[PDB]
Amino acid sequence: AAQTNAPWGLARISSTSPGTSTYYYDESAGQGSCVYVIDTGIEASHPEFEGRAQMVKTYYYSSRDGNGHGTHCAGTVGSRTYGVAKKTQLFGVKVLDDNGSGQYSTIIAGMDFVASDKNNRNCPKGVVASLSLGGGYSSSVNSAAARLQSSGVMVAVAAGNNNADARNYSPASEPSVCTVGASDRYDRRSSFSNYGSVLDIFGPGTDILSTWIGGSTRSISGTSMATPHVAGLAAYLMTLGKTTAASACRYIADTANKGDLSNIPFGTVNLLAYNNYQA
Ligand SMILES: [Ca+2]
Repeated sequence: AAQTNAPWGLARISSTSPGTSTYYYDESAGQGSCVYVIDTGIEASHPEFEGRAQMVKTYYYSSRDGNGHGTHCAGTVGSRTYGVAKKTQLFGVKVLDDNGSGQYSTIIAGMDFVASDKNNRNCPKGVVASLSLGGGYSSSVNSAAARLQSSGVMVAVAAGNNNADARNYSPASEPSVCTVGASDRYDRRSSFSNYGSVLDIFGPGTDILSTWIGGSTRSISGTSMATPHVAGLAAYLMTLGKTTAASACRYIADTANKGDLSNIPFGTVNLLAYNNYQA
């Protein structure tokens, strides 16, 4: 399949080179996989989701995304126009309030929720979780992300936006999950992206067009936007049978575009997520 005039980040994850605008992907498109978006919620009724999105848990008075961030992330995972895995099922877990913040105890509860709830969903090709959130180091938050990964979910987490070593942030610093940094359309590390030896991979994170609340769309930037590209890529690859939840981060790193990013500090991977699709 070929989607012309796609958002630059979609075009990038199916290209060996920057500067193209068509997204190429296998038509299976993540069908039979599931991605949990653990964030501010998802505006499920948005047509871009085509009935494939549903809120499954909230820790607040409503399950509505009153912020937009979670809807944007879900759109990069799996919206029809803006998504990597255009046929995946999307499950929203609202651990962040409408101001975009959440207590660590609530975030931990939401991770444990996903580890159990996947047994209530039909995801024959595999389960992914996209965590576009984080704060300072917490061994409890890292442990919860480790449990989620151990349960058989591919966990993708944002490196953080501090232009610093991700070792000091959670869940970014948990070794066993897939920690995602952000790049721009000219293959530079995004100025704000954290770095360090705990990073596994980079994805597109600067000026990312996706869905927003009120049935709308907008471009925004962050490692929060890079993470859902990797989560959607994992879902896509698991539907194709190329990898499993336990192996997907390593598979993505093995098949990544290698050595092509600029402003990568010494000791940080120079790997950019790539779907290796050959039509
Ligand atoms: Ca890792």
